[PDB]
Amino acid sequence: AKTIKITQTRSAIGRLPKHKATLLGLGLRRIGHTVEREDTPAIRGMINAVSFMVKVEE
Amino acid sequence: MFTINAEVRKEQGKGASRRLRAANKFPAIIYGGKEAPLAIELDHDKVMNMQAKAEFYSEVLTIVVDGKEIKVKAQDVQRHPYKPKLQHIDFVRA
Amino acid sequence: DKKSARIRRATRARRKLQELGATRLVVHRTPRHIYAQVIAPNGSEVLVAASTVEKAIAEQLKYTGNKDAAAAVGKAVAERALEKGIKDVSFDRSGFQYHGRVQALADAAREAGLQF
Amino acid sequence: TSEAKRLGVKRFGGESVLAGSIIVRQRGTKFHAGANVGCGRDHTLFAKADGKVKFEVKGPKNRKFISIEAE
RNA sequence: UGCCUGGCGGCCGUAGCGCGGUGGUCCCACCUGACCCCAUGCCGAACUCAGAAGUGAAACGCCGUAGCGCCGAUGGUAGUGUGGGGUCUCCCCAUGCGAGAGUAGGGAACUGCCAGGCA
RNA sequence: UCCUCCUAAAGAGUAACGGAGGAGCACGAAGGUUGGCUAAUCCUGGUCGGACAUCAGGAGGUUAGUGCAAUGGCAUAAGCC
RNA sequence: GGUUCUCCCCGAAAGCUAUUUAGGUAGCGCCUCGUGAAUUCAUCUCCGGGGGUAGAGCACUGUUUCGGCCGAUGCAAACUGCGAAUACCGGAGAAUGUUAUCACGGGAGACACACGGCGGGUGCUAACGUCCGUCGUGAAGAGGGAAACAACCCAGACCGCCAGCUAAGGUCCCAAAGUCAUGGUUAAGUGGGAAACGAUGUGGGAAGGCGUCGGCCUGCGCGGAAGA
Repeated sequence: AKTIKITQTRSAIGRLPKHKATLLGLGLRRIGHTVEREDTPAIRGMINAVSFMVKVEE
Repeated sequence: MFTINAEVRKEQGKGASRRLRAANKFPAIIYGGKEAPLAIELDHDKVMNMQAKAEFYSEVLTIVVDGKEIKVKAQDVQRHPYKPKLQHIDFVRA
Repeated sequence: DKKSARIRRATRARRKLQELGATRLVVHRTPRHIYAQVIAPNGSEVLVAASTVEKAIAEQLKYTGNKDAAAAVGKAVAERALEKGIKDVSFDRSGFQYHGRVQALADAAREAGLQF
Repeated sequence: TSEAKRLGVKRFGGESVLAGSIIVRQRGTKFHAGANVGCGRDHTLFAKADGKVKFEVKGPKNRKFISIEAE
């Protein structure tokens, strides 16, 4: 399906283990890092879970 | 008899409800019969003014949204525990 | 309260046989007629059923309900089971007492050569 | 004017519990054994054969039953 | 293949509670007596022996009564995970999940197999 | 030394001589199994009995009980001839 | 108390069960290296779960009150005819994660943690008092902001360049940036000290009164309001 760009905006220094695992799954390593991922329900769920620190090029 | 103006709902949820309350609007629901329920939005000031008359509980309400005539009756209303403001009303089509 | 008590008392064996999941032979007794049914473990199908009312076995019986009728029903059930291959079904008394017509029917069924 | 006992469900629905596994250890009888499930003296439910676990509601009283079905 | 009756399973208040009518064709029901197989913690109470000789009393199948009871929406309400803010004891903001009760609606259930009477 | 519900934020666990007592017994029958039975509670009738020393017609179906202080589930009673 | 040369990588805890024990003894929990093994494990989506916590209700166990224990209205830690979010177990699934998962062996290290956010107990529901379950920092994390300050906010420092951008915080100078605009509030330096009472101080808002006279709510100041 259509792919989207996901970019980190805020760090995960003080975030919960679940948030850290979500960031690791997204593959974002540093603030401002951008990755390309296919749009699927699981990706949408993860991005909604960590929406407070990730921007999406819808 | 009396003319009532409302807006068709587009967003559904507690977030939309809070948006309406902040913007001085409130949602309402009309049901009754095999037809599916309709959710509408109404201004708080107009409904507060209308509620003043004692004929509200005895008169059948007429709603005109997008040029459609809907006849309903006040099945139930929701009132805040201490704030004299209206937030939701359930109506049954007659 | 008679039929309810009978059903409740039969429910004991009814549930007990369920755990072992084996075909069951049940008997319904009435002065007018006697019925015998073979029920699979699932409990929704009957392998074979016989009734004293049917003329096929009531022709040689003076009355539908009696010891002779019970013996005839037992023999018919036994031979049908033998020709169908029931493989040694268990039996339930349906809350009755195993001293009269029930005992006669059981003895008649066992006479054919069953091992229940 | 002690040591707490370990209660609760150990294996839930969908677990491939094998023969001999205890499904739940409750004080009284919270659930009743159904098919291929045995009840101990101390009101403990255990499996009798390999299979998948399920919880069902049946009966006039609407009593909860624990059952095991072939996988 | 249609109506009625009995049994074997699922469903377990959309199957229940109260009221009126109908059911003896078949089936089911009251069992009279039992000194005989059987027995009463007294009682043939239940169970077992002979049916239409006596009837549908009570029980139970069906129709209506929506009176009581149940489920049941969309919607809203109370709450909460996550980040932030405030006057920080408590509340709000963007987003996700979403109470109970009640309203519209329903139903006097439905369904699979076997035996019998009327067609 | 050990149990009984909470605080203990709907898996388990999770505090301070925490809030609470009980057991350190008993039945060798109060154990096993077969048949049948299964209320409590209240109204109405009995010489007194009125509900309360016993019996039968009802309201109601697991509110009595299950050896124990307390606790959960229990009418398929896990009770009772 | 001391334990002396340098470099690279990895990288904890101050917790859980017993003690004629409370400073210790055993193991588990946490770390490192070597070998072996499954899409093993984490995240997110869907499916099957017991929930009995929040919310509600008095049908279940109790409680105050109403007409004279009967019926009802509200309430609950040893209350649920109902019932969340959230946590947890299993099955399937696109994708990422240097296998981050598990098994064995050697080596250890630690065994008075503090503070803060979230929901409570205790405490006089006075206390910057006390103990819990979870997350973050420090312990072992440099750097920027608030005056210094560790429990506050942003942000995990391989090295170097007289490069740009940005998070929190700011744009009158000290000290780098708006003496920028839009519609207002304040007359008191309130800002820059703090809650409970009252008020001919003021801007705004919904309703009164037979041209008329007054009531209610909201934002900012005042006497209580005092640190050597």
